[PDB]
Amino acid sequence: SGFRKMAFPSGKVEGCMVQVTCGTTTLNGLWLDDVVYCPRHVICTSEDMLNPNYEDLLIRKSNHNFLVQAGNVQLRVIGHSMQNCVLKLKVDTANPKTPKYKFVRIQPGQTFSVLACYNGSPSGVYQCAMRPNFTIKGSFLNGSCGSVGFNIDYDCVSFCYMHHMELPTGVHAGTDLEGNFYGPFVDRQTAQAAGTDTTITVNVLAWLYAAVINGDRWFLNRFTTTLNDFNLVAMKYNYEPLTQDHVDILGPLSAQTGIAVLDMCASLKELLQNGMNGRTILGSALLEDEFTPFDVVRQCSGVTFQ
Amino acid sequence: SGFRKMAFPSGKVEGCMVQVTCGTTTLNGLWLDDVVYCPRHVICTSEDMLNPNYEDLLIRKSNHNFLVQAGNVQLRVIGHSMQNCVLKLKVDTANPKTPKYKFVRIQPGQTFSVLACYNGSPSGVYQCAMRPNFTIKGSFLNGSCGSVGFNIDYDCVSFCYMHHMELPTGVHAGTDLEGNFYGPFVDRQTAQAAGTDTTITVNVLAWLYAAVINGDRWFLNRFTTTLNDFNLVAMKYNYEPLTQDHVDILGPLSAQTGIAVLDMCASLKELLQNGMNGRTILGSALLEDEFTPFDVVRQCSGVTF
Ligand SMILES: CC(C)(C)c1ccc(N(C(=O)c2c[nH]cn2)[C@@H](C(=O)NC2CCCCC2)c2cccnc2)cc1
Ligand SMILES: CC(C)(C)c1ccc(N(C(=O)c2c[nH]cn2)[C@@H](C(=O)NC2CCCCC2)c2cccnc2)cc1
Ligand SMILES: [Cl-]
Ligand SMILES: [Cl-]
Ligand code: NA
Ligand code: NA
Repeated sequence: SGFRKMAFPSGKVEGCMVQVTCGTTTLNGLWLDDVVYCPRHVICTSEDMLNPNYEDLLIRKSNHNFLVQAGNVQLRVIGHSMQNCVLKLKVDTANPKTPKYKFVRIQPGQTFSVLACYNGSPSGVYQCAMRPNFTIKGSFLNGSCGSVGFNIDYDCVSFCYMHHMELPTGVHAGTDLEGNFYGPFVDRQTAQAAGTDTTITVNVLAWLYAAVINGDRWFLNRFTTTLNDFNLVAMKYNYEPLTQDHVDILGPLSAQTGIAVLDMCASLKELLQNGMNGRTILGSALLEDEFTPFDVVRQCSGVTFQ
Repeated sequence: SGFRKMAFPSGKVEGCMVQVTCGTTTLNGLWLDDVVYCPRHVICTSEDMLNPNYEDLLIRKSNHNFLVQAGNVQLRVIGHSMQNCVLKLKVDTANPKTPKYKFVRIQPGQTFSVLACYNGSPSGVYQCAMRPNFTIKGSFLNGSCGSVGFNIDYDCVSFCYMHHMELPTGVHAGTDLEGNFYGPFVDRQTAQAAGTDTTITVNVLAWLYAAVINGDRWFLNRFTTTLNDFNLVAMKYNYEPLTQDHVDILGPLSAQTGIAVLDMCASLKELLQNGMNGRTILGSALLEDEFTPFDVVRQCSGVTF
């Protein structure tokens, strides 16, 4: 029973966090095998954050201009290369704590755990979603760059996010571990801003299913809806379109609870129309959209509380 | 910037989780040096569950009745004893991953991180608070028993909770690591219920300070109050009393923001008496009470371990 924002256990990632210093700048790096991955903006100068040319900045660096510290041990940089917006520092020692891992680029709506770090040391762990506008609503202070996001389904760490910068509304932008930004953002000081965000409809539906699994049905109704009429209504509340792929993804939760996906859509339509009238759903007074269908099946019982 | 429900990094605790099996029952244990700690109810059968005599059940057990697994390695049990509601299994190997640690008993209102585990394998981490009614609003399925709650200070893990059981409303009851229950609960199948709960006032105030630090200010106002008048309001709305010690624990946030505690208390008084008027605070339509003042300072200052 119960339902929490639940992160993956962070130990496998903790053993990979290092500190990277270049000049007066320090941030975090990810040490896997004999490579340390970090944001290439570690080599941006303080005097020109507006139009750095990273090829020209990097060719001027020697290996010893990069200080990498793993706990109390200095790691010797023996080569470097840039891939998109990530710097890859080759070090002379492989991380003996490297977990089984892969790099994955995720789609908006997907969730992951974030291990927030400063100076190479972990501060805390929390759950995030890739928003439809390709930002994440993180909790990150100065020097958090190079903190990573990940999932650990079946003992393999899937790294999906590396933190690079903060945007003017206080949300966050970054890259996959190949250095390609999520969204249109760039790793320099610009006027760039997050676009209008929307609600991740398929996740709200997943969380309503979680509420039913955990024994709450008050928000259901006697109605159904077509998929197109649902999207016409939901989009008026700045909800993302629900696709047939999303409907398919919700199939297992629908089967477990006996509530057809389009009947749950009718419930959501009515909740958007009416509000909660002083009630809560899984402890919340708003509709939660940062649990995926996969997340709900991971956390909830396989037996509905009828 | 940003503000999230944040847990401590769990790696130091992951290295301590093992599986403990007694008869047909499996649950989790905590392996520190050469002792595994787990709920004593592991030795209960379903028949015993209604009226277990744990003294007699334990004497009937021997070391071989306990199967302890750390990953794939069996740990040989060489002794067994009970401390209150916790079973201690002496094993022949000291856990080489044992962190610096303490056993600490926490107070209602204090928060901690939970490493939820099944079959000795860590599954997830989340943050929660000890409620005033000594339950926790966890997320736990069958077999979660023996999962632990903790805080970290520098390099030292302070273990404060071991999970034992689920109450009928779906909240959770357990012990400190010396096996003393939090709250008026017993480890057997009987009529037991969570008492009426209250809201943790000092934590709501800490969260309002966090909101101000993060630029949410609409609820600030020109008024101040006294502790006595506010505590009459608190009682009316089923909030915990605010003590002078709470005001002193909040002192920093008051200075940093320019809102005296009793200034902020006037904000909270008006929110209780009038609601939010369709607005939110830090992305919530409810007043959040599971961040302590220390949680707010730590997250807004970036403390590491
Ligand atoms: C060089 C470049 C690309 C302009 C840059 C500069 C600073 C940082 N930020 C570092 O804190 C930081 C950088 N190096 C070590 N720390 C912070 C950041 O984004 N402020 C932005 C302020 C508006 C203009 C763009 C930069 C930061 C704060 C909180 C959370 N996340 C990051 C990130 C990128
Ligand atoms: C023996 C005793 C004390 C009565 C007991 C029995 C079962 C368990 N529960 C185990 O899942 C469990 C036990 N041993 C292995 N798993 C679960 C539990 O509390 N159901 C209670 C149902 C009402 C009567 C008391 C037990 C559980 C579920 C979800 C989260 N937390 C725990 C806990 C305690
Ligand atoms: Cl994805
Ligand atoms: Cl007894
Ligand atoms: Na010990
Ligand atoms: Na005021």
